[PDB]
Amino acid sequence: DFDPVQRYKMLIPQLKESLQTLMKVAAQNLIQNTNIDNGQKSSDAPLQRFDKCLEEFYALCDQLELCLRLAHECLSQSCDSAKHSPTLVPSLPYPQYLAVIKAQITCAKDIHTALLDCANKVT
Amino acid sequence: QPLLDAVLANIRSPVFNHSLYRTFVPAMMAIHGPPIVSPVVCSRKRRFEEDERQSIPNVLQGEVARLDPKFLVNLDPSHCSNNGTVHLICKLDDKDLPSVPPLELSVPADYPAQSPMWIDRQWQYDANPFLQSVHRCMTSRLLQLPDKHSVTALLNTWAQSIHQACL
Amino acid sequence: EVNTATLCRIGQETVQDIVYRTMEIFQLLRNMQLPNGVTYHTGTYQDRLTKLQDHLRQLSILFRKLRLVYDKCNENCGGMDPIPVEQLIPYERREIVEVNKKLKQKNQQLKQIMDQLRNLIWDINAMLAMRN
Amino acid sequence: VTCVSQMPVAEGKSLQQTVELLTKKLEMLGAEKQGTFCVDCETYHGKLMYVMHYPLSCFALFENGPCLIADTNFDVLMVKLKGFFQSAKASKIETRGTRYQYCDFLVKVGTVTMGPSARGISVEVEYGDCWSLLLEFLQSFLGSHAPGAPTVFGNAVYGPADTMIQYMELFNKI
Amino acid sequence: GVNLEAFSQAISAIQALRSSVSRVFDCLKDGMRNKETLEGREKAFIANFQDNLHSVNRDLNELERLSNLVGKPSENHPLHNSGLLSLDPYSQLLQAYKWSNKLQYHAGLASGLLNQQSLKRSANPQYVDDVISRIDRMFPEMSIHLSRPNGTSAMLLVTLGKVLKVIVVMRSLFIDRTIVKGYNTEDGKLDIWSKSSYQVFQKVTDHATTALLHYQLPQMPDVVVRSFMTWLRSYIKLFQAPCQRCGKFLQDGLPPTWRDFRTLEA
Repeated sequence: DFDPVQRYKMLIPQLKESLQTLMKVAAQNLIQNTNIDNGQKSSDAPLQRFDKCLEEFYALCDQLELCLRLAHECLSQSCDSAKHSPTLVPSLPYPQYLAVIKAQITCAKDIHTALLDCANKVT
Repeated sequence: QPLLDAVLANIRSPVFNHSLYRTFVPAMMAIHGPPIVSPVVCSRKRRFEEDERQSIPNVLQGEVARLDPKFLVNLDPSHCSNNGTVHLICKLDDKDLPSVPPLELSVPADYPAQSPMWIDRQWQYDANPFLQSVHRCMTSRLLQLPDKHSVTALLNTWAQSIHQACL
Repeated sequence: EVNTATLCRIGQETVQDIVYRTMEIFQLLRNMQLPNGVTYHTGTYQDRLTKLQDHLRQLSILFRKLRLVYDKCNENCGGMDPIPVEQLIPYERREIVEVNKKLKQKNQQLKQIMDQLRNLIWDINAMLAMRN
Repeated sequence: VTCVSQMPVAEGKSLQQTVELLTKKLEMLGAEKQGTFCVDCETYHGKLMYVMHYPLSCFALFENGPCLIADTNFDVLMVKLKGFFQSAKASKIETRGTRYQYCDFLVKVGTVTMGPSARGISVEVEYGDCWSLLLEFLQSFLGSHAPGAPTVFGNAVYGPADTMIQYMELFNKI
Repeated sequence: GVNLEAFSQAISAIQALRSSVSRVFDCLKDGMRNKETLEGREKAFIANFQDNLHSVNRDLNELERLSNLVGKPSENHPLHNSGLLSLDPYSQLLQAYKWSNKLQYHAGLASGLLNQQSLKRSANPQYVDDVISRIDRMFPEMSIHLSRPNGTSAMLLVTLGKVLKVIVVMRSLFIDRTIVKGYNTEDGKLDIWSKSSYQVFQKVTDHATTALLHYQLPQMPDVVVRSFMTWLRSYIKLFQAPCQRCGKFLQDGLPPTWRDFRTLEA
């Protein structure tokens, strides 16, 4: 069971080192390409794919972005729950909390319908 | 940290800046697929025809447009068309007492000078004693004006000296 | 019973009231928290709901009257329709003036009466200054 | 309330000359005449014989000294316990000077008590920490002096007598 | 919970890192368009590395790190997912939360920019006052109290940190006639009118009267008294004087514009 902060902390150094490695291999591919094209063939060695490098870099970047976004969403959820409901859970009777949530939803829907009828009357 | 790409770009002396194309664009177009990142047509003529060709440098035009309507500037014999660009023949048509029109010939818009030149003054000022006092006051004021300017400073100082030296 | 200038003034006051009611409905919407927050379960909730309901009904009536007065001002273009004095801004009535003079005289009399009243009020305030 | 006070021991010209120079600098600052609350500094001791006065004087025996009674009550207690105390025989000195209230800030110049002493500059705060205006005035008033730093800024609420005892502790300095 | 802002900043930072990587690799995919004197545009490449140095800005997130590590399994949220599987219509609660937050911020910005009023004029309760006073007394280090010794008007006193207590007589609203007194107070048997000061606290009272005449609103006395209480509480320090030195005059206190500075500066 890994945590968002833990996964972020373990992914950041992997991301940095992957960036370093991909930049090194890109520079190697570039100098090899120039030596074979501009000058004479001197780098008699096979280079790397060079596609997997930045591909996995972008993959880890997307992973980090989405997990940090999930953590932000969780914090926002907690904040909005604490603002729209008191901190009470098994203390508060669960059916009463469900009824209160249903009434809150109905009240919000009523306010929205009132504003919509208002806008329509403005039309 | 990755100075390797820096030293490689330093190495990129030869004129064939097309190997980097085959080196980079395959994967770029593979993982990123905007083949048309700007399909909007771009075809405009940069310079067809744009010139005034019908008046003086418009700098002095925009300057003189700001001055008070009590100053009436006209056109003298044609000797300040483009380079000199200014023949400040002005009349102080207002409620105050009138006087002799100033000359105030400034220089090209670079402004390494000012307007006051006072050619027709030799007989216009020494004849009338009061106008002579006006000229004395105007000279004393202009000499105390650090780097006066084309129209605003000169005409303002001239008007204030003309309507201060009444006494 | 033309009341045309008064009608235009009423229309101006009505659009000003529309703007003020917009400000008011925004100020009353900003303080509409969660229903089951602490104690305002339905009481103040439904109270402000009915309040904004009356607000919107009044605003709709105001828009109706604004449309009506605009149509009346448009149809009022009878005789001297162009009237170019707008861009040309400058740079019996005896009975009305006499009624105005009598009204101002009665107003001056009532002003002296109010002066005596406020003098007595300041005196009473002075007495209270002496109180314990 | 209880503001800082120090004594820059100047030399070169004279003691009275330095006092006159400080007074002239204060007057140039705008020191208004506010009398002369000459605060003495007498010693008999670990009690004391503090006679500094601020329209009331008291001696701080210890724990900064209660000395909450009027000067007459303290003098009566002293004369009653004549010898019953352990503090008659030491040198009884008396410092003097003038007190000027510039603007909501009183400055007093404690002169030489027995003759060998400095001129302590004492200021008085309004409410009291609160060293911003204090330092801004001290730097504009004198030079490399007026360190102060009494038993203040510890929070027992703006104790003046403890500061006065600290100032009188300068007896052994000369 | 400001850590949400920190996480959003981190998201923006990593997205900027990705964008900078894309931009520098795209710039490397092009050469000198038209230099004709020197290919100095390669220096922009180095400048692009500066944007890659902005990756170290994401390292700044390690300072903002450790934002949330607790229990509280999603804060009383799971009702149908972790509860009744048939209860699928849950997300309506989150929808309402977002709707309410959006409405709140919208109306807040609207009221903030609606200061440009357009109403020319208006032409064609002691229990409530005590309740408003008690509600305003709810801020820390702002112990206030009232007694109403004389008259139906309100007699309110405030004591924040020092002996600089202030009295303000009210008429159920728009409390005028302010009197501040530093270190004595309620002489005789009730509030007094000595108004003695040190030529500076009297200036403070003048400032308070100026604010009262300035912060007077046509209606809604709640916002009026709230602004009044905030304006008075802003005096809790009296230790800094920008725009000048700390000794411009007898004392440097005038925060009328939500910031204290040197006095005699209008």
